[PDB]
Amino acid sequence: DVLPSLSRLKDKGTGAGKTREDHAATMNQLFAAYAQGKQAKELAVVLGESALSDIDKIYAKFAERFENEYVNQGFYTNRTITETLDLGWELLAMLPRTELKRIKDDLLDKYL
Amino acid sequence: DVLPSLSRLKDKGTGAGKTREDHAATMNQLFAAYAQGKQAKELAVVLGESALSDIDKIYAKFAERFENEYVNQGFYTNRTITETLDLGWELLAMLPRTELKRIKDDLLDKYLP
Amino acid sequence: DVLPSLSRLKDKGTGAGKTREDHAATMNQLFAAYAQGKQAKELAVVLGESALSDIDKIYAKFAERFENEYVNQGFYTNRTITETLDLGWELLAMLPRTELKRIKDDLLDKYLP
Amino acid sequence: MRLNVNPTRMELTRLKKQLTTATRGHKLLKDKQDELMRQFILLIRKNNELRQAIEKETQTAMKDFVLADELLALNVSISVVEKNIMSVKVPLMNFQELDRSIDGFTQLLPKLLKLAEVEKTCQLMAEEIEKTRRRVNALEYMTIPQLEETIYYIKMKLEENERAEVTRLIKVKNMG
Amino acid sequence: TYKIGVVGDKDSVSPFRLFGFDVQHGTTKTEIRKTIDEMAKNEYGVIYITEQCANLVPETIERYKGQLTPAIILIPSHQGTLGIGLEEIQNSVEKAVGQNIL
Amino acid sequence: RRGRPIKQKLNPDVPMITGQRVIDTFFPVTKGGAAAVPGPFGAGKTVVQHQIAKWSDVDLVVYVGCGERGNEMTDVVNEFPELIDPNTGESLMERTVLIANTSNMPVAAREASIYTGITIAEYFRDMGYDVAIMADSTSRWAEALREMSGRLEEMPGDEGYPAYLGSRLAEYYERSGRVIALGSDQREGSITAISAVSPSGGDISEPVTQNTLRVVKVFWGLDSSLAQKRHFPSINWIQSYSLYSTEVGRYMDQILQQDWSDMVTEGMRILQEEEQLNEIVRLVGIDSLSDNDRLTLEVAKSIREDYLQQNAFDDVDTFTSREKQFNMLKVILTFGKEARKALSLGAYFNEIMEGTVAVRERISRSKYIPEEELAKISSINEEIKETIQLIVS
Ligand SMILES: Nc1ncnc2c1ncn2[C@@H]1O[C@H](COP(=O)(O)OP(=O)(O)NP(=O)(O)O)[C@@H](O)[C@H]1O
Ligand SMILES: [Mg+2]
Repeated sequence: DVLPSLSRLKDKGTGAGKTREDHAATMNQLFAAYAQGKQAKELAVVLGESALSDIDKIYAKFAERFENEYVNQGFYTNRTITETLDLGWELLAMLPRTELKRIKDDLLDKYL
Repeated sequence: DVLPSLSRLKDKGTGAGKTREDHAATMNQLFAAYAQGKQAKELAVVLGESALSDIDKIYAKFAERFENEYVNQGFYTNRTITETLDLGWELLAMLPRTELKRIKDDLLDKYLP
Repeated sequence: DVLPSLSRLKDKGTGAGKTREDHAATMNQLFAAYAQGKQAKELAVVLGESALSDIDKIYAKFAERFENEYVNQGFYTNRTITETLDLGWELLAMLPRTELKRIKDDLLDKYLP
Repeated sequence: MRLNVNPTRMELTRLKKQLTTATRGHKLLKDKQDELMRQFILLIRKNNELRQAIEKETQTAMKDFVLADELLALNVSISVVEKNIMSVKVPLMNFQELDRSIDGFTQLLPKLLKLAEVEKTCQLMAEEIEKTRRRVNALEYMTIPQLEETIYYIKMKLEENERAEVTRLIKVKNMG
Repeated sequence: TYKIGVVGDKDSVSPFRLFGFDVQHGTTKTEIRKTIDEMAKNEYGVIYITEQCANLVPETIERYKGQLTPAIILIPSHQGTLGIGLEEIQNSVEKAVGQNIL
Repeated sequence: RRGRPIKQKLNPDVPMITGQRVIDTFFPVTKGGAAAVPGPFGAGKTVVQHQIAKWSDVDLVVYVGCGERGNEMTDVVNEFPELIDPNTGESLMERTVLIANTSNMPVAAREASIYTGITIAEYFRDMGYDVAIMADSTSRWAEALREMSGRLEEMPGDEGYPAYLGSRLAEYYERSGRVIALGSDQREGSITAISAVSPSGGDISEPVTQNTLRVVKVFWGLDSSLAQKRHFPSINWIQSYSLYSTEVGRYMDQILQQDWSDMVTEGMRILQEEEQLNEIVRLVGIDSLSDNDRLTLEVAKSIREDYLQQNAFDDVDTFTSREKQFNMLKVILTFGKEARKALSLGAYFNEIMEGTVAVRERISRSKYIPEEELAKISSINEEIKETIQLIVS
């Protein structure tokens, strides 16, 4: 569970020269979008299919894919940092550019 | 309160040749309907009868009849097991045949009015 | 908050010779009005303005002046018992005389503004 | 008034989760209640002008006829499609000397049906508002308080037990 | 496809007979409700009813508000209204909002 | 610490008359019975006990102020010599014994004070008398035990009380009761015990209350919510009980030659239905209720305000005789029945309310009607029957 998990020294180990320049920004974004996705899921149950914004339905689907494809890699799958980063972007690509507020446009244009 | 109550020696002491062949089936069935009916009855007290399903409305009326008629007999009332098993059926008949999953078709055909 | 508040021994320290003859009657009345007023506010919040009788609204307004003008005096304002009781009478004038049931006619005649 | 639960560490964790859920559900139920309400206001205004208009006109028709035999011895039924407003199930209703008085009635039918439809929709809309209000209220005034009060009680109890244990352990140790 | 029922005084409601509407003429509390509960049994879509007739039976009427069908709609007589239709809208709005918002 | 021996105990089956409508009607204590009043601070335990000491039809009263306020014992020594029985001109003090060990008095002597009182009560009981002993409050007695338990270095029980708390309590309540005394007369006597329990936070799951409820047959459960609303005695009519109710009912029917037990049952049924209905009114509002349901609330309100609530400090509200209680309850219950019938014929709730403003006001004043003129309560019945019947047009 990413939400209650935490690394206190992640910043010292990430970014340009160590992983890739887009590491931190995507982490912050995936973290939020997953939080939003889970909330959207709840809304679905309480207020029903109809009260959901189309932007909301996407977050729902995002949180579902995020658990099922990103977090669920299997106990014998070794992902390089680059594959992980690429998969995150792939997952973030479900959303509109308008929603990825915690990433500099500089990075949006480079990685989609 | 029948739900938390128990008897551990009921199997070998009931049934064909002891009470009647429908003892355990109806007993189990009644518990199922009562546990569910009791949950439905309490919701209805909180959220209104309208907040209940069509069939859970039936289960709730069942739990009223079960408590008020079946369990509530009075301290000077001696019911034969045959009277008790027969009353059990009259309550179970409140419910649709499809709900009565705990009773085999063989038994339903024979006893259910 | 005068509702959870209570002085158990209060009548040994009030009345003619001590405060004024109107003391206990005004107290019972202001209290009752404030309780009814507060209950009306509680109703407006839960169900809206519309759930209230015109009389409830009066009482609701009573509660509000009571809070803002009687209870709220400032931490540097000294009120003599005479100034306090007289102010009690003024808030009472808000209500129909017909409403002041805890106070007898003799007092109403002498004091009711 | 607190709920009938046993003061265990697991129960505390359960109720605390059940409470965070309850809180969030209450806000979402309030949000809906408010949405339905503003959607209700639009429709209830429609209903009102519509009902004022069709009351005045049906009244004139009826008065004309009366002011004018079993000539009325010699078919129209209606169709009901169903639609959704927010989450509420709502009806869609479609048709399926004295001659002057008879005609006025023919011209009412369309407006009478629209009213039937708008009045029902409002009625159904109003009921669902009450249904949501009751849930909001049952949460705000019963469920959330009980959770909150039971949670505080169990914290306290778990605390007394821990204190009781150290008292007994100190006495045990000193049998020596 | 659902049927239409009309309940009212002979004078005011008889012309509805021309459209194939099941027009009925109850005049006491017993007749109106007895005539409504069957109409609900035969899946009627709408039942129009006079305000004078409606005033006799608020208990039977409020029992169907929550149902999708039948819609029970209050109409005037030739004499007019008692103010019930408009007051029922009045009540329902104050109940929902804390009005009057109209 | 030793109980005075007797020939045998008898069933306590005659009701005591407290003059407190809620007590004598819905939760009666018999002579030789035991009742507890557990409740939060300011709820009204001390007042209920004072009332009983003042009005009950016993021969003698023993009042133990155990670990309570000094002023309260003072209040009794001043007020009681001035409270004069008019039929005989003797004051309450001529039939009272007071034992006082206040909260700042030696703690151990709280235990002493309980035993002194019960022993004295046994002694008069032995002579053939009906005695009532009030313990205010048995919780201070239990605290004394815990403090001594601590010094003794004993192994704690529940909440630090000693293991023998439950039996100490049970021993004391069993010294009460209806008995045939020793001697050739085989005279009979009784001790009726009324104890305050003062639970922390008002939590009755506390060991003192729990152990007490194990041996006493009457529970007068005081509610802080009622007290705040000024509804006194703040006896919670849903949670309270008297296990003497059935027997006292039989006894009352016969002495009154009236269906009293039925009236009581109908009253409790009404109050129980109001609790079911108020659960909804909190949720959705009074508007949702049917006319039948609307009335139940109004009848229940009458039982609560005109009957249940009693001002202990009002000269006439302070005691209500058995006959008067039967009359007040009849009137209240009658109005209910008559309306219920009016609703079923075809009349509506709102027309019944408006048509009966005056008779309802009359009903709400019965509690102040003088004991010498109960007939003014009685005539309310015909007024109810006639005014409702006019409305039915
Ligand atoms: N029966 C009654 N009638 C009228 N007023 C009452 C009654 N009982 C209590 N009160 C009022 O409420 C107060 C509380 O009564 P009191 O006897 O002090 O209760 P208590 O439960 O013994 N308090 P404590 O000893 O602190 O636990 C009294 O001062 C009166 O103001
Ligand atoms: Mg006290």
